Amino acid sequence: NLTVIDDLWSMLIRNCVLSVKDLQKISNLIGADQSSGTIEMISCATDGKRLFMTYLDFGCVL
Amino acid sequence: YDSEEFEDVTDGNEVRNVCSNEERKRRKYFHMLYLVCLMVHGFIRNEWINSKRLSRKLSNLVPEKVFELLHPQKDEELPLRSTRKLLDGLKKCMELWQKHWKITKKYDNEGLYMRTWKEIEMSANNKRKFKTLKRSDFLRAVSKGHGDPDISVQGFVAMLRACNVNARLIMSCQPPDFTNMKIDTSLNGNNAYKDMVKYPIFWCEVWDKFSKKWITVDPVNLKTIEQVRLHSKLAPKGVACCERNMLRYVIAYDRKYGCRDVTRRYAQWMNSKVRKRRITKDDFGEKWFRKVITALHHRKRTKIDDYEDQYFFRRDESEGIPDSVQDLKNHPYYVLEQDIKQTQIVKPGCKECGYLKVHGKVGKVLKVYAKRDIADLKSARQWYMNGRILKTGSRCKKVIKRTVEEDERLYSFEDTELYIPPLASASGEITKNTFGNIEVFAPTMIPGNCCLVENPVAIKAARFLGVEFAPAVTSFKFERGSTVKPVLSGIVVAKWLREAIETAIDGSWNTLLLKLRIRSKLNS
Amino acid sequence: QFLQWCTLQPENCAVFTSDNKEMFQTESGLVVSTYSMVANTRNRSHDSQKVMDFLTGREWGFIILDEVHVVPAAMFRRVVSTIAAHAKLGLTATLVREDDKIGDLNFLIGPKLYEANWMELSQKGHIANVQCAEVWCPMTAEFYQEYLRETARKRMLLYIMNPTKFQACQFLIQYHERRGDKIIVFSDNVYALQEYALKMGKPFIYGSTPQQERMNILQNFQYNDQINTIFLSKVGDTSIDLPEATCLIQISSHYGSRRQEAQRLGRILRAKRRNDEGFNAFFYSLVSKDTQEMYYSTKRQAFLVDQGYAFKVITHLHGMENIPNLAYASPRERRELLQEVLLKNEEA
Amino acid sequence: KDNEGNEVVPKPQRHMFSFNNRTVMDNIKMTLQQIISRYKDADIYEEK
DNA sequence: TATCTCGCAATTGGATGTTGAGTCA
DNA sequence: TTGACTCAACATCCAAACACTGCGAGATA
Ligand SMILES: [Ca+2]
Ligand SMILES: [Ca+2]
Repeated sequence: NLTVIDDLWSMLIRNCVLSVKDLQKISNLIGADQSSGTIEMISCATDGKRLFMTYLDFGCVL
Repeated sequence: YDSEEFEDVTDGNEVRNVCSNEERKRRKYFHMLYLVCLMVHGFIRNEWINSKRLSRKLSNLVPEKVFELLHPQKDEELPLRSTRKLLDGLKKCMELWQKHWKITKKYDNEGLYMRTWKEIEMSANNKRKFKTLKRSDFLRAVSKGHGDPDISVQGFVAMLRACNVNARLIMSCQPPDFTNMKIDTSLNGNNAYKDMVKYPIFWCEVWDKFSKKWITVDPVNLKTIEQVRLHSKLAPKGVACCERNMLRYVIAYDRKYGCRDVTRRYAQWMNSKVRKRRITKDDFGEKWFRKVITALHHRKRTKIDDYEDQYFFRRDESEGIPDSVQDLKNHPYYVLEQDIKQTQIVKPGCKECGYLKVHGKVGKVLKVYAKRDIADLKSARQWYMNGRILKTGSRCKKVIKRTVEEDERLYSFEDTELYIPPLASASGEITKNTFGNIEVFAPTMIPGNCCLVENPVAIKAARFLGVEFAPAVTSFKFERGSTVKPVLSGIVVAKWLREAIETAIDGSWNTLLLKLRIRSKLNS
Repeated sequence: QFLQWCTLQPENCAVFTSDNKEMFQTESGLVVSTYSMVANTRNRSHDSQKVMDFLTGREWGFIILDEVHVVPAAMFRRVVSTIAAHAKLGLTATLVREDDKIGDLNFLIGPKLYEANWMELSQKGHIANVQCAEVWCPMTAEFYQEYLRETARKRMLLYIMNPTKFQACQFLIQYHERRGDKIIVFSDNVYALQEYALKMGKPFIYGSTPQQERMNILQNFQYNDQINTIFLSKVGDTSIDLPEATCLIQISSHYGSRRQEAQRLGRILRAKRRNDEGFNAFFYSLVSKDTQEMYYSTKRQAFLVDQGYAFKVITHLHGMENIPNLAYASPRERRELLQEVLLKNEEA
Repeated sequence: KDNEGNEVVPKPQRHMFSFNNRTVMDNIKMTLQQIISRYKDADIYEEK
């Protein structure tokens, strides 16, 4: 459901756009030795090019 | 610039011994590297020797009569007569090779004889112009008959191959001696060259199909042909000569780009003396050398290899026990009674396999045992450290002291059993020792339905997932003051949780999101 | 710091802590002890009790004391009665102390003989003329309205992180290297310290740093001349004071401990002695305007007037406008520092 | 100096002579080197 | 008188092998 | 010309688990 998807998309610490720092926080905490230049997923996720991932782009990545 | 061109012309008048361990390791590495390079040189030179352009020229050096002698008719009644004719051909080939070469050059600097560590150290100090030798140069030199003894013998092998005889190039590889731990490694200048060239680095082997043996041929230096049984005229003898010619890697290259370690033929004491001076003296160097050979051995095994291996096996059988105590230190097959470790026993029913007359004491004799007859024992704890427990009603074979003393019992491998740890529960719960850890010193010690995940954060991960695990004590760190410490290098979890854990330690978008989804369905 | 420079061999002076177990009741020679081990509630192990038993056993003919005022005199009197010594000694630090009870520790030990006349000591050549200065760096309108919206500690994160402070720090860093003077910066915050220590290329000694990397910088500071600007937290000042570096820069300052910063700054100036003709020991404080830290830093300079040290005010030195190497001078870097500080306030 | 004011000896002072005849070059070279040797003798005398 | 900080408490080794130098028979 | 000694200075192998946080010093608006 939409509620479930927003919850999945609302599992961070802001609630505003997924920022690089937010993705980094998640990837760092789940164990991920990822370079600052290892955005990859999030980087490619950026459809409109604003350097972040909004709800619609998150949905499309999933 | 101006002093570089215009030379200053003036009249300036003027009236223990063991290196560090770092040098030890540097010498071992440099020894390996150098050996490999030499063996590759022998391979490539053997290629050059196979050159067709050369063989069509050298073929014309061998009269028909001699070709027939090199390929005698098979003699049924008495194959030896054929061997005879073969040897006569090889001799005549050797004679006409002297006619062919004429000019022999001296080695510019020790040729490929062994160099000292000091020499290698100072070689980097001063650069030198080197006239390059390309394949074409080699061919031209061999055809004109001009060059040092190595190029000479190489040409000879090429001639024999031109005449379709199965002739090997033999190279006694002389890397620097990694056993020589001296700092100052100076050599006696008296008759240095003559002693260096007393025995050759390259020679030839020819297969005799009638007697089924390799015949040794040195047509340049010793100018002889021999059928080596136990003794070879080509192994260097005398302390002087063995300072630049230490026989330990005699390598054979054949028509078909084969590469075989043939030292056994030329070394009387392969197993006792030479082994000490070879990189193969320990398991790692053994595997390393086998890897190099294989890398240079570009053909399938033949029946000849089988024959030569039988020859080597007989040479091994008949080398026997060495004449001296030193040569039995770390011998691959034998041990002196007095060298049996406190933690070893003679296998039941076995005894000595020979004796040693001790040089220096009248009638003094030492008992020599085959190593195959010595069994290694360990205590119960030591076996647990190898993932083994004792069988029911096992009796110990030896009792030995320790420190504050203590009587430790020792058991044989046959008295021990493979330890099987209890399985994890359905939920994946591991059963752990008194400290709350699982001891995992051997793969055997992992539960059948579990896996070991080794990672600095595998614990933080398993705790974070709230899943069932057990910290893994994989070894013991020995540290300052007086106290041992367990090394908790990771986690034992059930198998079905491996990837969950790996995600936890490891963490695309979907993976990161799903782990978030799990973390939340788990916390609350 | 001194007793091996002094003639003392610590082979006999076993140090007892009730944790640093040492040789008691077997020390062939004199011992060095502490009030916490000698008589305090911090009797974690019976090593202290055994040391006291041995002290009772041997009639210790003399006692050396350092800063007993802090420790209450009750334990002092208890151990005086317990040990029954022959003589003692008080190396006091303050004229009036909390241990001036009815039974004065003077008549417990002895009369006064010398007074630590700091006007006699602090003027003949050791401090090399303290020059207390406070660099009045400007602040910004984006960090001020965000400063007023924060309170209860999470507000000092906007005060310390200022773009003009990096322009005043890299200017005073390049100013001291032209005069051939080493720099020994001090701070309070942990995080805000590593962010200013990593970008300037100045090794660091901070909390929970391994000692193999801690002593390597001291070998690159006392021998190598390439490291003339070190960054120390609170560990490298309460453990070893350096007699070099005649230029000190204070950046991160905590409230309340302005007298503890005065005890730390005073121990550096007392360590710097060689009696030079100039010997100008410069002290700077990068205080931003209209912040709650500069008004507490005036209490720190007020303690220095009580010590007799002269304090001057430096608004800006005419030379920072000609340094192109000042980071966060461009407004783009000031907005990038604003976003890095806004992420720091979201993490704290 | 060394371009700042600290003394150095980057190169030693020397004279550049060009020769055209071989006998005269041999003679002048041998004479000059002999003079250099005698000079070493005299300076050895003087340094004592 | 309530509040933080923050220190503090809890000198691998000993047995065994390798190396080169030297001495002896 | 051989090797078995001894000497001394290293090198190298091998044994094999306690916890972790409370608690008083100074200082504090
Ligand atoms: Ca966000
Ligand atoms: Ca976007």
